[PDB]
Amino acid sequence: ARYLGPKLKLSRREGTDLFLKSGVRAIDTKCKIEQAPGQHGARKPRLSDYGVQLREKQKVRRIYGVLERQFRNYYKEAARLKGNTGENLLALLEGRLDNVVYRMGFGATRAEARQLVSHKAIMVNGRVVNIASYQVSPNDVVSIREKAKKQSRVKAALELAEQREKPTWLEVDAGKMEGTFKRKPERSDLSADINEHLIVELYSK
Amino acid sequence: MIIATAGHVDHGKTTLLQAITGVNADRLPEEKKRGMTIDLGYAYWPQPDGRVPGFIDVPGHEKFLSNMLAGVGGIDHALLVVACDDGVMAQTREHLAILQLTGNPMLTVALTKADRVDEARVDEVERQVKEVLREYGFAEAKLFITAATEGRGMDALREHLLQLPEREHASQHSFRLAIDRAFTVKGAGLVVTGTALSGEVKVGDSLWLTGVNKPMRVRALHAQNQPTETANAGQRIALNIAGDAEKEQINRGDWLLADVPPEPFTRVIVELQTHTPLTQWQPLHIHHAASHVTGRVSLLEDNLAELVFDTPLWLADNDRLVLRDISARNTLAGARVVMLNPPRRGKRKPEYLQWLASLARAQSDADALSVHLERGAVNLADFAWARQLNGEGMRELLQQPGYIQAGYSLLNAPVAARWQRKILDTLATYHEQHRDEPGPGRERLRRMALPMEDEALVLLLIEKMRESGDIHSHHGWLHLPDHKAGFSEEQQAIWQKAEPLFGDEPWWVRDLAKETGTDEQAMRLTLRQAAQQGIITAIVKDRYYRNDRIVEFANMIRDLDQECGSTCAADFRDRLGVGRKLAIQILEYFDRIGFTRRRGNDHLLRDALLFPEK
RNA sequence: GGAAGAUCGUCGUCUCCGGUGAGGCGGCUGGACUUCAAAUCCAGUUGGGGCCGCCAGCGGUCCCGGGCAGGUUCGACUCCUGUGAUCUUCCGCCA
RNA sequence: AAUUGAAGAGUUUGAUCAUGGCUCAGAUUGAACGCUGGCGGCAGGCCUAACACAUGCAAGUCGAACGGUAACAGGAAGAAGCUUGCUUCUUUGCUGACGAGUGGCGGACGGGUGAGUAAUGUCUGGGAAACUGCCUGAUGGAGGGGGAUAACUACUGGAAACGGUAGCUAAUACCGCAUAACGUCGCAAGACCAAAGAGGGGGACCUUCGGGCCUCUUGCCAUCGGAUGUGCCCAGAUGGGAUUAGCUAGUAGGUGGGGUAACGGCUCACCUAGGCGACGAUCCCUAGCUGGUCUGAGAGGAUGACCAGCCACACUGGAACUGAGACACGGUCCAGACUCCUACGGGAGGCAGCAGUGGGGAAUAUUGCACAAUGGGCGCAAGCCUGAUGCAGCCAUGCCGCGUGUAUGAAGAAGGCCUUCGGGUUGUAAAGUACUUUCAGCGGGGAGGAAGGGAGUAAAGUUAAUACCUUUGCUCAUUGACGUUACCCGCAGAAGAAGCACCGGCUAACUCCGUGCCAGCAGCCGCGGUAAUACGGAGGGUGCAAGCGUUAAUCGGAAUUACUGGG
Ligand SMILES: Nc1nc2c(ncn2[C@@H]2O[C@H](COP(=O)(O)OP(=O)(O)NP(=O)(O)O)[C@@H](O)[C@H]2O)c(=O)[nH]1
Ligand SMILES: [Mg+2]
Repeated sequence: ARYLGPKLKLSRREGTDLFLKSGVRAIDTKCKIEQAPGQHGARKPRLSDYGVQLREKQKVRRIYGVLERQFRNYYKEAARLKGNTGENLLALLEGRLDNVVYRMGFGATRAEARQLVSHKAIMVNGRVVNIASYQVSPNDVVSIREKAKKQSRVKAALELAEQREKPTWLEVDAGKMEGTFKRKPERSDLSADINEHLIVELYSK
Repeated sequence: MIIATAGHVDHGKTTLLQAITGVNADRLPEEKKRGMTIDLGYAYWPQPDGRVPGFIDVPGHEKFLSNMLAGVGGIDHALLVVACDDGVMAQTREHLAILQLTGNPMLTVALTKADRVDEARVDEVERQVKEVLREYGFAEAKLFITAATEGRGMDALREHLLQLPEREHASQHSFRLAIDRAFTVKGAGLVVTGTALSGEVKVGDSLWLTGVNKPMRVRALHAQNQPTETANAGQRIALNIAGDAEKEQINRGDWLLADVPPEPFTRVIVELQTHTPLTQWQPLHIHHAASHVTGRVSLLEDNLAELVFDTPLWLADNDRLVLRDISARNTLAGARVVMLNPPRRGKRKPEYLQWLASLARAQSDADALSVHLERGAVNLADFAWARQLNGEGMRELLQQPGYIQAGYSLLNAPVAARWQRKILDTLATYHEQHRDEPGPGRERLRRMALPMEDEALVLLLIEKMRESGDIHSHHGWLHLPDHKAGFSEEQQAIWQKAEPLFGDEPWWVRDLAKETGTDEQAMRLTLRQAAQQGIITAIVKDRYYRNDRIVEFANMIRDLDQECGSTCAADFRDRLGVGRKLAIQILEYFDRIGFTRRRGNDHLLRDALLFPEK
């Protein structure tokens, strides 16, 4: 299921900071991500429309660590739902549990969130869960199992969380590193860089 | 109590089998049409006692010998019928020679045609047999003179039949089955019948069919006309098996066994026993239990020989087989399997010592194990294949003290220490090859030392060396403790003229190289080593500064949190006059170090001593 | 498996051949070889093996090569017996 | 709340714009093979030969229907063995029980297949001229006799198959008699039609001391019902072919007979000569059909796998009876063909059920466990039976999920490639470092599916009855094939775990070498003529992912049959 291979080389194929690895930094920048993506990256590519739109799809699909087929499922349901597909799609997509574990900050990356959720540590509404794709409902509490507490990783992620600025649409008390989700973010409060409709006509073939 | 009947053709062997068991050995219409035993037939003697002795009647013909060779696998006891009329026949003596070469634990001589001859001929042939037994090195033999049509010797034969051992088998053996007759019965598939060399099987068991290379579930089995849920080695086993395999790929002499064999090898070494010596590199027939092959023999020291097979075959250590002349006529010599993957160039000087160590010195797998360890790393797959070890057998090497086991090959601990010392001497040679290099990395030492050897064994050995403390590493650079990063003079000679130059203003690599007339790559590397020593720091690639200006860079950064409370470029111009490019490269260098950190608008000072008291 | 049959060079096909191996035919590789072809020859199909120096990744030793072995016979690819291998057809695969 | 939804490209010329096909990108499969393959869940799994089948199982059940005791376990008198109350054996349906026998019910359900089949079918909308066993409601009766027969006994045929001969006997079996209209016919008057009991308990009283008698249960017969299902008819709707335009004499109506549970040429007799047809008759080829599945923006197209509905078929051809229900997968009779047995005279059998074997083919599985649960047949019920069903087994065949480890880690290693040989690529990737055991494994703990049912007991009802029986309570123990379930606890170590295709343009993803219109690639336009971005390989990259690629097949693109939507 998981990709398993170097992450930031795929991240530098687009030349973007995909937040695949964090720690002290977000992207190292000093790893020559833009100048030499590959053996022939020294010469600037121009890349046709299918390449830019698909390559962007690659980007977003990688930041959320989803596969193509259930991503297409997210597409078909997004079209099935009433209203704008792009906006409500992205909103529910941010509702994904790994993303929420990331924004609450107890987790170096959404992939680390895959690790910790995979290790049974997460407990939502007094129930254990595994899948990172689950979209938590608004005004729903989530907690980490008390035995997961005390690991050095969680706090060491928390200093990064505070530095990242943390979501405003979610309220994490962090008194027991247990936060409550509030509601799915509106298009205006986020990104202002990715353009979702590219992906939607990209699947209009 | 399996007793296989052998002897020269039409000397009553079938009449004896109908007398004891009353089974009709004939199966194919032709043998019925021709009245001879053209091919092997089976008899069994079920009893209330619950053992069923096995009877195998075989042709005494050389062209038909390939089938008898199919039947000689797994014999518990052999009975050579000899008619008293002519005494021992030449075919009988051939079969006796073949049994002596195969190492059959015991054999019985049964004299027939006794009624037709006068008793004087009985005693005479009895004497002649008892002399021939000594000729062949036979030990115990019980001669029974009988007219089987008359049932004369039956009662005397019975006690001997009960005397015959059934072979025991240890529970720890890899299951191995020699296929004999593959014939579908209309019910339930293939049922292939064959002797089981080792192991037990049940209907739920999966097996591996060789020569078809497919797994096969057991549908059903009959132990010896005795259907049962399980079957043990030491009897003929009808075996009904499922799976993708089909009769067109199936061949007699195919093996059914628990796990996939490594692919068959043509070359093999064998111990020789012979009535007369063999000559080097000559064509001959290899005859093994249910296996016909043609190959050329070669001579090594004395009664040691190398078989070259035209036909690849699955094999295992200490499997006796008979080797006859390529055109037939004569049974000349025996063979035993010893090494299953001989190299080429066997008379070569390093190797003959190794072979004597491998063969004469060790019957047991542990002793051969140590021999091979002195020869080099011993892969468990090849070792377990040669010894036909089961996993319970595999764990015995774990049981042994002093054997280093990584994910495959064992290596003996003192020998591993020898390889350590070799790695040290090689590392010395590399440290000499470049006096100025602090040292090779771990994997690089692996390649510099033992690229052929298993990565787990070698790197584990490196870890043992690190525990010894012979060399200490940091950041993945492996170097001797003695190093102070002083380097080799070839570098220092540049660094002396480079020192004042570096002082009053440090410069870019390409400019440095131009100033001291030194090659760009040489210049870069000498200064990078100088920088590992702590003499110069690159704030960005190819831009090198001194140390005394670095601490000064820290004193200018000192006033930023206290005087401003933010970190911004602006102070580049508002502090010393140092350009924005310079200040930014300084900042990113210190950000990667952790001297400063970057978040949004400003740089933090979480972990350094740059901070002033006030 | 069994019976019978064909074939198994030294690059292939054939004539063969018991006097010491040769030849007809052919494909290809080039040289002599032309604008390419065509042809002619030449040169060549270089074969293997135990062993050697070897990994020399190759090259030699001696020996051998009509599948291999055996015998004639004075002398065998040559006659023949076998031996298998491939190949043709057929007999039965009966716990 | 019940929608939101439709893309193009390449290729005819020297160039253009058209027309026009050809090809590709998409989606999809009951798919197959190639390469690869760690796990789990949920599905699917002879589309070929409706080709042939070893072996076993798949429909039995009721002693509370009847005579019985074959076998077992008690009891009985007796044997009197001896270990003198341990065991010995005889006789004993007399009890529990039930072989076999008669009889009742089921076997016409359920399962399999799509061969036949273009209408006799199916769908939808209807309808009148019928039936509906056991369920359930009402209405009433239910009395009294006779003669055989299986089992059994004796004999006997034949290799066997399967009988035959003579005799005895029971039944809720059969046949009578009696009786019965609110039933049938008859305008009416009149005439006719029914049975069988068994079981449990029981006060008084009879007692041939078997039992009668009282009470209850349920069984039998009669009439009207209900509902359900079934039969029958009608109306259209449901493939292709006109290089099939003629076809029919029982065919179209009549009267009467016969026949159906029922209308009717369903059938016959006789009369009439009609009847069908470009609204495609007749004939021919294809085909099970529908709800639906895939595709599509849509209208439509194709298709009818799984599941459900209806029909049809059970080696082939036919036949008809038993039966409420059949022309009957595992009923009967005849004939045939194919295989088996046979003493050669003559018999036996049918996996298009569960599995399974062979054959066919590119290809599709346990010769499996349990009736624990659901369902079904019989029974008062327990239980008995069940390859229905529930699972399990198998397969990457499909859908879905997870893992094969996150962080930091540059002095940006080695090696490879590429060069201008100066330098960059693989790459924080590795190594290191902090971590981490998901899953797997091991060892333990450990839900629920399981509702009930049985016994006992109380109350209430019934009854002459504190009896039997019925209902409702409560106590007890008990029902698991799955199951070593799910789930959790730990133990430990990244430990058991990434490949496939493609990289000239369509179409996102490049350099060198080898080869030299050769070897070869190729969906299309194309390439390779000694400097191949297209062959083959290397490295590197791109795309999918435990799957990846070609072939096969349908719709789309194709507004390229154009109702929407063409000239
Ligand atoms: N006088 C006598 N003759 C016997 C006796 N037993 C066997 N024979 C002879 O042996 C003949 C049968 O030989 P058979 O048993 O078939 O030979 P076989 O050795 O089994 N054949 P194969 O060696 O190929 O297996 C008979 O015809 C008979 O003449 C015996 O006891 N006495
Ligand atoms: Mg014999």
